[PDB]
Formats: sequence, structure tokens, C-alpha cells
Amino acid sequence: KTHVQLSLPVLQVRDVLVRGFGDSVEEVLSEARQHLKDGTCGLVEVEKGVLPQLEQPYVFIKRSDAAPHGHVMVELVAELEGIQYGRSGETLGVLVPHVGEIPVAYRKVLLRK
Repeated sequence: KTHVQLSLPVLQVRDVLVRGFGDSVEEVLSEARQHLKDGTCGLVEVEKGVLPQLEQPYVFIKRSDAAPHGHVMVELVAELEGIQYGRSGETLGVLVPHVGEIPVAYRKVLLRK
């Protein structure tokens, strides 16, 4: 399927144990997609002071369209030293590995895969 319904656990930035997906734009997009498929991907909502507490390159989920079955359609955009790889809509948050942190909420998304 071109899209997959996922429910992403929303994590508090200070709880995150693994603060990024790797060391290059291509690696972080690769690893983010793998963790999204495996159910091992978390979401941190972006506010003041959040991104400096996480590791670059960043992987964002961004709104790709204006929401089937409650699932916002999203796609992946990476960022490294202020340059983004991909073009999309509003950020829903930054993706991180999930390794058992307790979430505060869930974010239903339809991931363009």
C-alpha cells in the first residue's frame, strides 16, 4: 500500500533515550521508515528548546494534504544544518526511536510509504 495507518506514541523530549536515527540525511530517513514499519518510532512535538535537545540530522513528519479515518496524511522531511531534504506542509513533530518510554498521547497519521 502507498499509505499505512499508524498511531505514533508522543514522547516528552526529556524522556527520549535515543535522540536521533543516525549520522546522515539518507541514514535518518532510512532508519525512520524502518522504525515506522516495525512499530518502534516515537514523535516529539516541536516547541522552543526541543530541537537543540535532539540530534541532527532531524526527521520531521509534515502534513502532506488537508484526514482519512482521523489519520492526518504525512510525509518525511530530514533537516541538517538548516537545509531540508523534501518539501511538505506543517510539522506535526520530530521522529525518534521508541525504546519503551511512556507516551503522553498518540498521533494518528497516514504515512506516505
